[PDB]
Amino acid sequence: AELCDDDPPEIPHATFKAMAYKEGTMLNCECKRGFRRIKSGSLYMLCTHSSWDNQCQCTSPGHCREPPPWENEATERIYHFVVGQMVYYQCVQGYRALHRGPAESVCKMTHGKTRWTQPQLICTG
Amino acid sequence: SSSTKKTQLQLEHLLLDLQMILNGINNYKNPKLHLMLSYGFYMPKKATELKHLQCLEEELKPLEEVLNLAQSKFNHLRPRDLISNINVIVLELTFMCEYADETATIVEFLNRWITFCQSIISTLTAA
Repeated sequence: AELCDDDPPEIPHATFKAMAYKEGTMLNCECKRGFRRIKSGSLYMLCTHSSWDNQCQCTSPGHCREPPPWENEATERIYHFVVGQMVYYQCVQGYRALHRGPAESVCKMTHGKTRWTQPQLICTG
Repeated sequence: SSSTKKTQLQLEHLLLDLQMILNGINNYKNPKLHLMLSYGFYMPKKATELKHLQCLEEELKPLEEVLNLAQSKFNHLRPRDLISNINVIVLELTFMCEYADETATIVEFLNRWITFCQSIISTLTAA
């Protein structure tokens, strides 16, 4: 139920996806270049014997599962994660990883403070 | 006459109801504030008369979606309560709304409509 105040760390030339979206995880409603969500539209969708609720619109297993897409959504999905969410990093195309340490991060709370375990990865080409 | 004074009462109430929300989110002891500010709200093309409140009304649903982000309780009061009280006051003050070209931060939105309420209150008490 507890959300990371912060987003997961960025790696140069790497993308962090997820395998299980924990009950609590929310997904921004973000439209393509040139598109604006409807007026009085949802800013984001949310997860809730447990599935999502709300839907996006644009105009010029203990967890929920990868939501289906919507018309004219921006290519790049955007989530925010509750604690215990593992987010897995992968390198871009044209690059290659070295994993000089673990290639994942975890929303953790320590004495009341949300943090992401620093992943250890970088990509050459 | 009397109509104007009852109107500026309703404005005072709407205005404090907004004042408290935006103090409760524009505080440093709010962690999630950044995550809120990340969302953009459609802004009125201009707000000078009461009908323009439609625009505010329209953004009311996204706005509560922002407040539900904070999961403690600076106030301690279902966000639906504030939002619905404010909605009722808005209806007590049906029309077509044109927005600004660009969206803006939750802070920016609320500054705008708070300034608007105090604007209109100062306006009426003339004569």
